[PDB]
Amino acid sequence: DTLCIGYHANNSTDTVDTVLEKNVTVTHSVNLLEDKHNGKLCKLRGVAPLHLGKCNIAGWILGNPECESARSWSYIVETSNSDNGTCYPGDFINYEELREQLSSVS
Amino acid sequence: TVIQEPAMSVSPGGTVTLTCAFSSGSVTTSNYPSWFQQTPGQPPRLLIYKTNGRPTGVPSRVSGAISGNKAALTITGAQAEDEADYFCALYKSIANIRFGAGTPLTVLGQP
Amino acid sequence: TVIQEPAMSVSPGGTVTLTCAFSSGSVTTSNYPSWFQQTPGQPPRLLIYKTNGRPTGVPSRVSGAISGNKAALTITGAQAEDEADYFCALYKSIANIRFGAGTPLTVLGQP
Amino acid sequence: TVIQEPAMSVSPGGTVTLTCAFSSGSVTTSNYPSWFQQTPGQPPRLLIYKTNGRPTGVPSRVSGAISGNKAALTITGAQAEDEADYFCALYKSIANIRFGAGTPLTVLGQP
Amino acid sequence: DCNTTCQTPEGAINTSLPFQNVHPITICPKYVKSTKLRLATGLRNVP
Amino acid sequence: KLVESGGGLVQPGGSLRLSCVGSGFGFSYTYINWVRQAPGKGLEWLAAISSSGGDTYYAVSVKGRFTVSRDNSQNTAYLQMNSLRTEDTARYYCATHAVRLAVASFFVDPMDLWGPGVEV
Amino acid sequence: KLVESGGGLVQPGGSLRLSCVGSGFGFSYTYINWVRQAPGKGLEWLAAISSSGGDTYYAVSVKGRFTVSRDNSQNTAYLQMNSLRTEDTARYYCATHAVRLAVASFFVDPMDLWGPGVEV
Amino acid sequence: KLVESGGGLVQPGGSLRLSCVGSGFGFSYTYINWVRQAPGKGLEWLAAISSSGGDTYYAVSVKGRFTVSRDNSQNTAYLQMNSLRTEDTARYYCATHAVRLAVASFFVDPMDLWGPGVEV
Amino acid sequence: LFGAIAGFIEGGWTGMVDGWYGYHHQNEQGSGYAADLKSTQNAIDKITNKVNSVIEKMNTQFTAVGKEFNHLEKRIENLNKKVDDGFLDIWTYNAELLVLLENERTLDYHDSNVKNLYEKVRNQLKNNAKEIGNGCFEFYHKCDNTCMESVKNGTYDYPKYSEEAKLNR
Amino acid sequence: LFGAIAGFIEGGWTGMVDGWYGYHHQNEQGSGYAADLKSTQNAIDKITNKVNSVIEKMNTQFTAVGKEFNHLEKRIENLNKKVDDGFLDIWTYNAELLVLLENERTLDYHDSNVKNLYEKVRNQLKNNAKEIGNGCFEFYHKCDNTCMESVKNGTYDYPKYSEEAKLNR
Amino acid sequence: LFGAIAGFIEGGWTGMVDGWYGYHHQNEQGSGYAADLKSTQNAIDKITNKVNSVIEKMAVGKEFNHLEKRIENLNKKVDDGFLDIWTYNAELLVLLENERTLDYHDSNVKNLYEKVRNQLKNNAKEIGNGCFEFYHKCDNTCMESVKNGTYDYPKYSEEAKLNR
Repeated sequence: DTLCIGYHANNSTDTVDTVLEKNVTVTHSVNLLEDKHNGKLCKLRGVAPLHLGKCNIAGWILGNPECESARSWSYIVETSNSDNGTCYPGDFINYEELREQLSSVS
Repeated sequence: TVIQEPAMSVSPGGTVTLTCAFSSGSVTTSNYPSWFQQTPGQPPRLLIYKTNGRPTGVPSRVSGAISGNKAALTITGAQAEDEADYFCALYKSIANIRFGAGTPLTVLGQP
Repeated sequence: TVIQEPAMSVSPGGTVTLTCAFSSGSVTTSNYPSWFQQTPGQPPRLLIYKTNGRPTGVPSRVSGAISGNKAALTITGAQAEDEADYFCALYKSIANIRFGAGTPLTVLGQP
Repeated sequence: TVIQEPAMSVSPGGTVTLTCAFSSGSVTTSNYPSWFQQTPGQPPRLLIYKTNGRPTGVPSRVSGAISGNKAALTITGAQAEDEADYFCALYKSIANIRFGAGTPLTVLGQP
Repeated sequence: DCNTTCQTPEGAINTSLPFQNVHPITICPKYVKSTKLRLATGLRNVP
Repeated sequence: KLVESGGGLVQPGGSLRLSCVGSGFGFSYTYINWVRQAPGKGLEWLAAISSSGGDTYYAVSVKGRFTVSRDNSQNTAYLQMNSLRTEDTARYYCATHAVRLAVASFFVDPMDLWGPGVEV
Repeated sequence: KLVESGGGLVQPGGSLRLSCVGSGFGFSYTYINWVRQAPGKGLEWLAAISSSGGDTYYAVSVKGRFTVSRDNSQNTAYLQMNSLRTEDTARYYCATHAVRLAVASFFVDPMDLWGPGVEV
Repeated sequence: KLVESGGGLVQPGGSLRLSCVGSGFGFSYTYINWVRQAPGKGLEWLAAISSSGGDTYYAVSVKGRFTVSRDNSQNTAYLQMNSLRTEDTARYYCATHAVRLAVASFFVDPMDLWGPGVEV
Repeated sequence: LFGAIAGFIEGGWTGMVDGWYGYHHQNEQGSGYAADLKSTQNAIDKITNKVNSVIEKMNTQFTAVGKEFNHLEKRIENLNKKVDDGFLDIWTYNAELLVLLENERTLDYHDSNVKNLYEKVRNQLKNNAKEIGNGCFEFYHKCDNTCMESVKNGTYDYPKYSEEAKLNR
Repeated sequence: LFGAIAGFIEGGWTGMVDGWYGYHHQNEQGSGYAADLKSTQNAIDKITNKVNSVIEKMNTQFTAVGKEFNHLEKRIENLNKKVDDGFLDIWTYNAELLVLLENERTLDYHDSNVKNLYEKVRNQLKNNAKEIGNGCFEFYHKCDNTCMESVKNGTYDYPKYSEEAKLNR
Repeated sequence: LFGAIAGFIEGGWTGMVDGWYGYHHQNEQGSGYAADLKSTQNAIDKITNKVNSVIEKMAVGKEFNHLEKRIENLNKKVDDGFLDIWTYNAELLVLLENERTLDYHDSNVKNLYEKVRNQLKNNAKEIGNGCFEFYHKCDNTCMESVKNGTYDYPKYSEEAKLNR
């Protein structure tokens, strides 16, 4: 008649790193790091975002002819090809200040 | 294998005990008995896990224990919505879960 | 209870020893003897704690130890400002601290 | 003291074993044999440490082990660049490292 | 139409975990240059 | 919730694949159980797959004919049946222990979340 | 330092409350002892209270008649005498082990810091 | 690398100091061994010094006559010989275990990095 | 490191799939595995608390992380980049160190649990059982499933079997 | 976790008010409590050093936190707010994690102290005493207060009582 | 703390220079020291990894004129905060890591002791200072076997029985 104390093992290949030893296989593990996304811009707090397709903020706020196409927005989305802004050459004074101010508007 | 009662009946407002046992052996807490309920046309609903666990959304009337060499499910205050086929799941060893035949509870008290 | 000497005297420049004992039992380091000095009309001043502890501000002349079954306080080279009532505090068991009767030390050398 | 073979010779392509032992005692893995190769007029080069260690830059042909009460160095398939003096270093106790006499290895095959 | 919290220029993040490494710009789990942060919750697997 | 797919008619000796998809309960840290219920008979536990897919456990009556696989990226569990017989006509369920984050998933975890099931 | 208050005349059977206030030695991590000295006699330990007021220790001669309380926010220690007899004529002292930050306050802590005392 | 210095002619009964300087292998975490080889005779271990200089180990035949020191800031190890005899004519080597960062340096560490050596 | 996992006990059991720690019993009524319930439940609760603490201590601030500066504010842009890089490096270092230390201590905790279970069984059996050495206990007295359930539960009756065990010793 | 506080010793002693660890002795001369002075003093010193290490490692210099900006410096104001919020979050995380880890370390240290005291007493008494199980040792030989003081100090004389214990064992 | 170093073993061996932990044996063929190779090597590897991890886990200075004191103070605040955080992190890391290392070494010594104990069983008597005296005369082969981990208990059981 025999009684033996023992522990659990399984066919798990989860590896964790320890300060003394590297690549230690453990029975169970959790991941504290997120590396996935849906690859699509969608609504924060239900509020849809402002999408300036071919315009930057300067063109939209000045009324560029190619920006005629809007009450609340969670965030503003620009694009790498948003080149339609101040059509007539000149300096937009305190432009960065205006963008920082218009970032958060209800 | 798992042996259950062929069928049992109860009167409204009463208490009913359902027993689960082995063909050869003694049911203990190490066998992790589980009690399921299945109304016809619906997926089974777990009532008791590990002889004392009550999932959230299950009334305190349903209780479990280990009576002798069997696992016992006690339902106190039988109602009209407690007529179903109760199933018992027992874990033997080396990853073997076996379900019981199923005891259909008939609550008397209808025209 | 705590038993001390009724009274004793020393000559200036000499050494004096004072004993603290029990009515029934032995005084050990687990009894945590504490030696206090009181001049009349003043709050008592702790000289020794735990038979070997000297608070910062107490001269190195004062020393404590355990002799046989008693706690011993030794003053080597007494001055004239060492005339006071010396008290002994002993811890018995289950949070009981008992003080001694007190020994009035008379340093000789007065007209 | 450390005892080695007075001299040994080998033919090219063959295997050769060199033994290192004590004058009175047994060589074990706790004595840390170390094998050194010295060509004339050059500092010695370490081949094997702790009876199996191969430093980076040493061919896998040279290997070491413990045979009986001796430490053995085996060179498999000797070339003409494996003609040198081989030394054995053994640690006795209380920080005493002793070198062997040295065995000159003469690979045959010269006109 | 994906009403969700913690948008990034790449895409939305739907997690309760404290760390992420998709993008440092967020509108949110904290950003690290960790490639793997797995916390051991079980025994050392010995067969 | 759990949603099952697949299922239908099959010849006595063909093959069929069933899938079970979950949402909202950390699929990557749960055991998945496949159970069946024949019309006129009680539930019959069929198979189980571990969190990482390394441990697959089968019943005595279906050992060698059924295979269980898991795709944690898509949050899917697959049960493939080959050499199907006439006695294997039943409703098939996928069950699991729905927890937001499981630190220890064992084979004896209770079967809380049940899918509607498919027909075979 | 320690400063006491209360005390004065009392009838043989009345009640009296003494308060002891400290500053600069972490009152919340020290035992507080209440001692008394009769004129013409020696010191007589009366009571002790823990750092959190959960442990109260009394002498056999004053057990039941006296009560000890503590208020760490105000840095005050209170001794209340009820059934005041005649033998209870004495000068009362509050004592403690004054340290900056005590990591372990025990009942056997030495009595270093003594208050000037009150009369009863 | 390991570069030695000193060495030359000496009368029987004189003294001489040899130095060994290293670069690129964490000189402060390695044992330093001094060995000799007589012309036409085998190698003979002479002395060893620890990383901090606390431990110095000599051979029986050179005990008392040789002294070993270390300067970790300059990355130098010194061997000073007094009462030099006629039999002490040999080529002298400094050896060590060259590693980037030694967590533990022991007396039985292998002699990997050897200096060209000097003559006496 | 307590010396139980990868030590007195040389390996795990793939047949015990109901818990972390447990027992294997060999009687004349049959052989079997059975995980210890109290130890496994306590370990699960403690590890869940640890994971929840790690998750719910790193949670605060809406934040925007994204400012724009023109060609005449390069110093301010460099200051912003420095702030971002510093916060990033600090948080990466903290995350790595936290994971690395918590792994060592989880593993030590499991080792301690195994060792404590073995020592608990040792103290209860006393001299009624002999230690084989592989990590197990052979009984000097024949005792059935009730005895094994008692020793697993923690209510073994030493004087009940002491007389029978003394003869076989 | 060394398994003594809430282990083979099931609870603390409220009657022991003069120290952390210690002994309770019952002989013909009378029962009593007595804390072990060496271990208690060592523990107090080490814990005091721990608290001081936590406290006197958080020294900073004179700093003014609040800065004020006009309505044309919203970006610099937001940068300042980001700096303060990041430092706040980092320091809150550090403080909470430090306390959480050091509390475990302190509790495990106290467990280790109790366990080491028990093992020290066991290894001096050897077979002159029987281990009951609750952290208690019943002597096979009658021995007085000198005996108990010797075993508390660490100077127990095994050969002095070996012959007497052999008869009663 | 496992109570082995400065615990049951009251002191180290200066005559042992080939390893951290090991054995000292006295027999009829002579006494000697010998480090335990497996445990010492494992400890060295673990400590090397520990030290490498700390190292492997781990452009400034701007100028402002007299009218940018606020941005200068902000830069100073950033630098001081990062400095303080990193000093605190380094100090705490070293302080905790040193204790973990010392406790690891204590555990190693303790485990070596209990491994030898479990091998020997009742064939040897614990002196108490940290050593074992053999009830049976056994030579250098016996000592090498007990050091390796392949001691043959039934070989010497009968001989040790009548000496006990």
